[PDB]
Order: sequence, then structure tokens, then C-alpha cells
Amino acid sequence: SEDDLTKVLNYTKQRQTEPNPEYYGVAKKKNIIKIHLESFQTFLINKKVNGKEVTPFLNKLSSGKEQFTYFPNFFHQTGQGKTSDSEFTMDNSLYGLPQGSAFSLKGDNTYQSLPAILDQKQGYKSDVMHGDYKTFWNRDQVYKHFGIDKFYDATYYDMSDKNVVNLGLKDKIFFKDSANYQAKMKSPFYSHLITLTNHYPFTLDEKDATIEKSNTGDATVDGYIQTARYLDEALEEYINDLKKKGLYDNSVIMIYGDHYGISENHNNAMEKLLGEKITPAKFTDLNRTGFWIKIPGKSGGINNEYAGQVDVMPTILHLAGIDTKNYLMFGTDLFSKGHNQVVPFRNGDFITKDYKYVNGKIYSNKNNELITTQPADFEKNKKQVEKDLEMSDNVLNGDLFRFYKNPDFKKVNPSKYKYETGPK
Ligand SMILES: O=P([O-])([O-])OC[C@H](O)CO
Ligand SMILES: [Mn+2]
Repeated sequence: SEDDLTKVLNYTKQRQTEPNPEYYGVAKKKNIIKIHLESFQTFLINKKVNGKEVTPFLNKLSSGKEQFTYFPNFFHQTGQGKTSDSEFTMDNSLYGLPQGSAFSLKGDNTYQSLPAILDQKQGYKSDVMHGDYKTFWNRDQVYKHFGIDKFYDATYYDMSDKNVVNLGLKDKIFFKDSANYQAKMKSPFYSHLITLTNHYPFTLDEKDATIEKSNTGDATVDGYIQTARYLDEALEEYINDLKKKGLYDNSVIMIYGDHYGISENHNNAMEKLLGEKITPAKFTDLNRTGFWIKIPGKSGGINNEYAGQVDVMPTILHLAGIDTKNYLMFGTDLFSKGHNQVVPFRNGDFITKDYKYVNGKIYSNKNNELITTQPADFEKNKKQVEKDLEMSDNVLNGDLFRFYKNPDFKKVNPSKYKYETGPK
């Protein structure tokens, strides 16, 4: 089994990149705020419905003129674990499983996670805040293995009927209360706010809606317009609150959609909404879920690098000024000149700057037209994608970190973590 670990470690070496000196260590020991946008797809960005911008605040952030760097070609890489897969990848630079949920199935594996590294190297205390109860997706168990210090679950919020919809706490109260909790925390902290309202079936009380539904006839697509607008407004107010609390200017703030909200089941209505037939290639394009990052002392902008959620962990570590040569990671630093511009998807599809590979066919990104002459780098890229997924699965299935005596990582004792019931 130690030999199995060795094979994976060796495999991860070639892709390693050097930090961009413009960005290396610039965020050392600064608070990091990580904002999860449930089911958020960037087709929403700049989209109007009945003349109204669905997501006006995120539209401003996506302009690059509001201190955030926006990545318009940024993809989730999730599978059946949905939010839990995104979390898994964001904090480990590993893939979830091809079937089922890594959180649910591998919750007591050994990990060398981002929050644990930040704690060990720079004294960060980490938290997750979320308006659902802690054992959903096995988070209670998994977070102890990741080395997360605090988990403000639903017991930390007022879950009365007036404050809930669908799965639990409404995003507006969630963000308001969460900002108040964050203001009371000791620095440096690494805080992850997981939202909830923009979740299937995308239902919102009329009293809470500020935009009318689209009129495609598909209740899922039509409702999504309302819950997406609601989330955008919740986020806008949250950023205001950060500014009032002195938590904006000197924080790294990242925002990301966890995975697609609208499946191929809704192709008829999505063609109406977007004014284009949803071919397999087009659906792949619609898996863009976005990344926005504000870094103190750095201007915003638009960065067109094709990238996936596996890339976030090495990016954050390099921003903090941490050497990552000994970490087993599949992603590479977004700001590094050598960033590997290949994005594996869980089903074996993938995308690059020039083309996408979808259900065994190659399409040019320019026009989504079929490519019949194999690109020069296709076999190389296809092999990387297949082997990335297999090597990652080997870590999970063999629980391979058990065998890793990492010079730059002290083994986590999960029993040292406990998440107490909140005051509400
Ligand atoms: O994984 P999903 O269904 O997208 O989101 C669910 C939750 O985050 C539940 O707390
Ligand atoms: Mn989700």
C-alpha cells in the first residue's frame, strides 16, 4: 500500500508549477473568505429576463472593475456528491468518486487538507458556516478529518418557518448572521460560507422574490431565475456588511459556483431561455460555474485561463506563501505561468483552451463544430484526464495518505475536533 501511495505521489510531480512572483506570499496570514454559490452557472452573468438583470451584483464583479478577478472559463468537476464533491475538491485538490459521495463513503479517510495546512504553517483557524444540520453529507465526520476548527451549522441560526425555504435557512438571513459571527473571530481565519436557497426545485416565496420567473414553462428553469436573483442580492448585502465590519479590504475573498443547477433534462426550456439548441457540446460549455477572487493590494480583472476547482487549493497556498512541492495535488496554481490548462470532468469528458472532448467526440471551442482531425496534443491530454481520475480514485479507495510521512504535514488527529451545538 505504501508503494501505491508512492505511485500517486510520483505521478503528481511533473505538473508542479512555480508561484508567480507577482502573487507569491502577497496574502500571507490575511483572512480568507470563501463564498459558495449553490447551483450557480455563469450563463446567468449579464443575462436579462423580462428586461431585468438576474444577477446585477455578480455582473458588476464579473466586469473586472470591482476588485475581483473573474475567470469566465472556470468549471466544477463534480459527480453524484454535488455540494460535497465541490467541497472535497476545493479543500483537497482531489476528485470525488465516479459514483456516490466521497464525503459519505470516505469520511474517515486520512487527509492532508487545505485548512489543516493553513493551520499548521500559518496559525489559521478554519470554519464552515451553513444553514443545514451538521450530519447532512456526513460533514460532521469529514470536517474533523480535514482539520476544520468550527462548524456553525443550522443550530447557530434561527430556523423558524419565517426564516426557512426548501432545504433550510434563507440565504439573506444566513449571510447577515454569518457576517456577524465572522466579525467576532480571531485573525487569521479561513472561513467558508455554504449557501442553500438556490437549490432544486428552486422555490422562493413570492414575498421574497424581486424578479418575475422566466416563461419557458419548465418550472425548474423558471424558478431558478428567482432564486438566482435572491442569492445575488444576499451576496451584495453580505459584501456591504463586510465593508461595515472592516473585513473587506484586507481579506482574500473567493466566490464560486459549486456545480451546475440545470441538467440536460431541461434542454427544451434552456433553448428557449438562451436562444440556442443545447447540444452536448453546448451543455458542456454551460458547466461553467465561475470563480471570482479579490486579493488585497491587487487590482481586479478578467482572466480567461481554462481551469477547474482542483486548481483552487494550490492557488490559495501560493497566495499565502506556502511551498507546495510535498502536497499530493492534481491542480495547479491559477496565477502561475505554467498553470496546466486542461480540465478533467468526472465522466472522462474534458476541456482545454482550444477544444472540448464530449462523449467520445472532439469539438472546437470557437463554434462547437466537430473536429475530425485529432489535435496534436489530444492523446496526451486524454491520457492525462483518464490517469488523473484513476490516480485520485486510488488515493480515496486505498486511503493512501495513511502511508505518507509528509515532511510538510503533521498527521491530523480527528478526535481533537468537535462541533458544539449552537445557541439557537
Ligand atoms: O449537495 P447539494 O444537494 O447541492 O446541496 C445540499 C446541501 O448543501 C445540504 O446541506
Ligand atoms: Mn450544491
